[PDB]
Amino acid sequence: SLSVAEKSYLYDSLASTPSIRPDGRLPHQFRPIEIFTDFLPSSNGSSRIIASDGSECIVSIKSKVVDHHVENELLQVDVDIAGQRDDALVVETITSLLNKVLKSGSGVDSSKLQLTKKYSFKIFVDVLVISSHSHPISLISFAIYSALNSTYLPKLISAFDDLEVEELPTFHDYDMVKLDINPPLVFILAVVGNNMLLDPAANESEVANNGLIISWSNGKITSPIRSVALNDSNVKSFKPHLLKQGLAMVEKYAPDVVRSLEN
Amino acid sequence: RLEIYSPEGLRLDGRRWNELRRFESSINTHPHAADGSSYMEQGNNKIITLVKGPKEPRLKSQMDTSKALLNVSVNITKFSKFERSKSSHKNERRVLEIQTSLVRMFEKNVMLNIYPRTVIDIEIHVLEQDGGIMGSLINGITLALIDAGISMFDYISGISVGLYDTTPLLDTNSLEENAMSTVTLGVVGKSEKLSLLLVEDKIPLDRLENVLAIGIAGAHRVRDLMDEELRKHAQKRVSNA
Amino acid sequence: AKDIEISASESKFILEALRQNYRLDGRSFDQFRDVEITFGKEFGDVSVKMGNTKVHCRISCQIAQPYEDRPFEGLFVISTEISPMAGSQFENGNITGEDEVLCSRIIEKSVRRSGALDVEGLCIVAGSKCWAVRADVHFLDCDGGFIDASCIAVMAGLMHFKKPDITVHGEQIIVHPVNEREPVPLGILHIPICVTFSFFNPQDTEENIKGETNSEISIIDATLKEELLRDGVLTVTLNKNREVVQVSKAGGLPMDALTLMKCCHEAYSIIEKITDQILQLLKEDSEKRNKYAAMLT
Amino acid sequence: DRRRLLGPAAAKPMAFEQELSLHTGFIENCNGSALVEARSLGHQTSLITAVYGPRSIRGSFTSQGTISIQLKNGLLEKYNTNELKEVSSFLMGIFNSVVNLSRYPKSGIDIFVYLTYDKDLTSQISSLIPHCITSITLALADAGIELVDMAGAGEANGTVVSFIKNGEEIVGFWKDDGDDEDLLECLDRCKEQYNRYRDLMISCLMNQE
Amino acid sequence: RRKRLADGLSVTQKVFVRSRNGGATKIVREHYLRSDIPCLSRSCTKCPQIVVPDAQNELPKFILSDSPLELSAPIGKHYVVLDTNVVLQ
Amino acid sequence: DRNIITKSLVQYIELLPNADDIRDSIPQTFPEYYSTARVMGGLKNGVLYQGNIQISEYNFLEGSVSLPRFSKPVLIVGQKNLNRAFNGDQVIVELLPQSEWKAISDKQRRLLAKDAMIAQRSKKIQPTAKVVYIQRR
Repeated sequence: SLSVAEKSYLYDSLASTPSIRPDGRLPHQFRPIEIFTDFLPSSNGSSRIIASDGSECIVSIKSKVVDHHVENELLQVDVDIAGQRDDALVVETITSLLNKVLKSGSGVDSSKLQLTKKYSFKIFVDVLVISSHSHPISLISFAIYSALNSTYLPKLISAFDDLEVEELPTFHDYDMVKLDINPPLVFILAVVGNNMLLDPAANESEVANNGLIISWSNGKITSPIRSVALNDSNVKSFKPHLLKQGLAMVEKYAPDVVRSLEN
Repeated sequence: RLEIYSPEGLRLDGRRWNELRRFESSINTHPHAADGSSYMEQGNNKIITLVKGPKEPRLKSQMDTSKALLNVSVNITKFSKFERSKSSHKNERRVLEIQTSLVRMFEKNVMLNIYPRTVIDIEIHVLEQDGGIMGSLINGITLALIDAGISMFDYISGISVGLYDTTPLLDTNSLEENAMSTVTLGVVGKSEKLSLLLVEDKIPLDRLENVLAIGIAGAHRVRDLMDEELRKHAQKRVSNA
Repeated sequence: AKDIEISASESKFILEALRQNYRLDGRSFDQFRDVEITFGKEFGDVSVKMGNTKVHCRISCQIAQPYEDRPFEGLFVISTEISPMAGSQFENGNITGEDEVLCSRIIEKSVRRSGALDVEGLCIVAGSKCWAVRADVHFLDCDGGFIDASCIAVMAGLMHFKKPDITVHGEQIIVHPVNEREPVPLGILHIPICVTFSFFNPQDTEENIKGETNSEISIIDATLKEELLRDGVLTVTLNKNREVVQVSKAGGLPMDALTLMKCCHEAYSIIEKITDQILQLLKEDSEKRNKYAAMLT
Repeated sequence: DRRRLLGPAAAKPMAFEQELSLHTGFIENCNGSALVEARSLGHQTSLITAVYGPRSIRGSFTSQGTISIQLKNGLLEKYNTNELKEVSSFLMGIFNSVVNLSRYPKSGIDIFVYLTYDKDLTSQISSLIPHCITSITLALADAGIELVDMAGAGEANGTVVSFIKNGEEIVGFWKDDGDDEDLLECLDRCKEQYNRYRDLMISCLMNQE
Repeated sequence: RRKRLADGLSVTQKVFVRSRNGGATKIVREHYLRSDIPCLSRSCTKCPQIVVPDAQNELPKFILSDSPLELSAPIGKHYVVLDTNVVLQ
Repeated sequence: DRNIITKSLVQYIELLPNADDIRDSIPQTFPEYYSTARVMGGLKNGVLYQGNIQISEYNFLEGSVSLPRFSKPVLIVGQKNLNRAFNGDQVIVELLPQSEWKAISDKQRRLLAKDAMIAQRSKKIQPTAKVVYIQRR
């Protein structure tokens, strides 16, 4: 909650040439984060992200063996946000977007989940947001990206061709195989006048004119793209040249973010 | 068909009949999200507790002019066991029973009458679960409440005891809880008075006092560990600041 | 309003009478109320009276399908919904409140989880057809102790019920009319009975927590006036084989463990007498029905 | 279900360019309504929308109005809850930019859309978005709610774009699947559809007085 | 990675995969390591100083003989430790 | 199998003073049995069947196995069709083609099982089987 004078001051600062952010960041600069992985021994993979303003997210990865003819989608995401109802609009919108970005053909290599000519692994992604102060789409995306690159799966040791004669799948009791799937990343941008901002803060979201959601995968922009309202009292229309600017910005500065999440 | 208690006096994980599991706790883990917080590890259990308040009530209906209102919320995740849960546990009768039991336990211990016209909220997240979860919940709530600087009379400690034929076993895990009946206790301070007593399966009438005594001694040891951790944290906090 | 108001004079008077070993209705601290049980015309229709508390129960069954996970068992469910008939302090639809949830859980653990009913005898065809049994409890008038009255009523109704005889004819089944082939009863493995205790503090909280003496007070089967002023409550379920079916003390006033064991030992003498009374009443009802049927020949 | 008659538990379900027409104000117990009906070679759609408000709202004082949008199936249940709610959120984002919400303190506006008819005469929910926008605009104008401009939309190869100010501004952008390098063509095609829809909407408002 | 807890008592982790009828599940267990396991030999004089009673308060008994069977040179006075296949067959 | 004084069972026995009294107690083309995974897969799909086997002393080249899905026992005929099996063993059987009944895919074997079920009632041709796995001995 901000007053009229605060909002006017902040908007005058942000919508200037050059733009002035309240903490002095550059238009493309991110804030520091802390990453932990592999701290839930009962899961195939896990991660925890802590933001500088107190935001925190926890991700768990679990698997199951299914018949990949009856089963159509091998990736499923479930989202829980503390303080919100299970049928809240924002929760279901985020769930839908995250299931769309990890669909079968999106840049996610689902051929690595196949065991035997009949069966496959199905991956369950569980997300729990402990504390948040703005739209937590990119934080959840970063946590999912971190957790999926440190996941291990059971190793099959019982035949591969079972079209004619089928045997129950059987797995080695100690060894596991690292999953080398290619996960995407999701970015959120803010529109303040004629400027574009990367990784906006809570107070910057209260004065923004509009927002954009852009997906990224292995060097290219990916299909799920949306316009989103970050507030309800200042949302307005924008000219078409700001969309191209945002796409170019994501294309230019995405590779640096990838190197920050390595290991 | 397994050797729950071997003729040599050893359990399946290598413990003896009167030994606790590994006990680790942390205080002030979420400074930016709550007034008081704690992180509890008891064996393979992992619990996060947050305490918010005392603060202004959300609605004018939930206001009391003589004392504060206390609320407890418990969230059990779908990935807390080996097998993923099919549906949510938010509105089950078991969870509501747990929340009511915790509220009624801690109503008598917290001095709610010195915070009129306020509300205190407790939110709990269970990440991993390996038996004896109620005692862990009690211990986490106690630690988080003390970390928030809220007045109370004494500690409350939780413990679980299983009865295997004629042998009492202290601080059981998931394997033992699926093969015998268990008792859960809540003990106040260093006395013999019980705040909670919970028996859910059959137990012979002439075998309950011994179980109660064993559990009381175990809870005293648990209280000692919690007090030592709290004193160490306070010493570190005051030494430099 | 929906709030029951108690003045300071009434609270002081009742507590001071408890200090002098007095109860308003003239019972002693360890005396249980008298129980009256009446059977209706149909099987499974029972009325239970405990002083001023009145409870009614009904048992019924029908054909259903077994669960996929458990294809060798039938279905059993218990419903206890309260209405403003028993008192204007009760809401019509309220199954989430604290006391209702606690009562439902205690009854479920005492009856259905303990395996007092043989659900494997409810299976007709393994994996496809079974019996589904219901117990409906109606609360008519509240003077305290719904849990004990409900437990007694449910057990008596289950022991009074009879279901129609059936036969398997190839793929389908035939349900015979009652006037043809003599309906059959259910199998009962044990008879659990609940007892409730109430605790009062005649001192302050400091004496209860840091004091050396243990001067707390315990009474059995409190009335409505008594249970509105209590500090704690305990429920214990037992059977005649000296088994503790369940124990529930969910917070409240802290109590010394020896006193709790003494309460558990006092409950057994009551449950024995209650079990004998129920068995005798059932036997007398059966004899009356047989005599009338013989006289109607 | 204690409130519905759903029948026996063991039963199983049986297993086996565009020309428009616009009309407003035909529902008696609401404030505004519209009927949109579009036909082409290989598709046919009918829609009904209704507006309730401004009305009283529960809670504390608010200085500006609040908008709620509800989408419902019709005849055939062809969509599930999650996608309908996502489309509702997108529409609410669009219409928070065109309604003069500062004019309606401590009040609410509720909008209902019924998906009556949709038949294939010869990626499926995206092509339905423009007609929803047209219907909501018409119903809001019929009910007498203040709008800064007339909002329309167009669809081209899985991309939906909504325009105001004669196609010089964007109030909504949606993109699923499709080609990654096709952005200018989609914008041109969507704007071309938007201009025709805007002409038809203005004619409908001006004629049916 | 093991941790020393209180009295020379350490704990580790035990992870394996269970194969049911078509399913794969990983199991995590905790594993405690002690330092009071007696050799149970009647000739020993330092193990009887580390034993503790059981739940029924009974001390362990020492069984193995102090003068076992003597073979020829160069072994003499031996004990026998068995193997899985020898026991099974 | 293959410091520490390591000796095999034979080597250790010869060191004993009474080796000659206990040395005789030392522990001493049929088709191969199917693998456990193969047997379990066949059992789950309904291809393979399990039951007791009874063999009489008058004829050692024939046996009978009772199966829940069949009204009458299935015959097993042959010195090779009967694997190395004793009386009262728990075995796993597999049906034989109609061209071998007494006077390579799961769907075909289900069809064969249906044929055997429909031929048991009246047709005077007895379906035959063979042993591919020993469950208990």
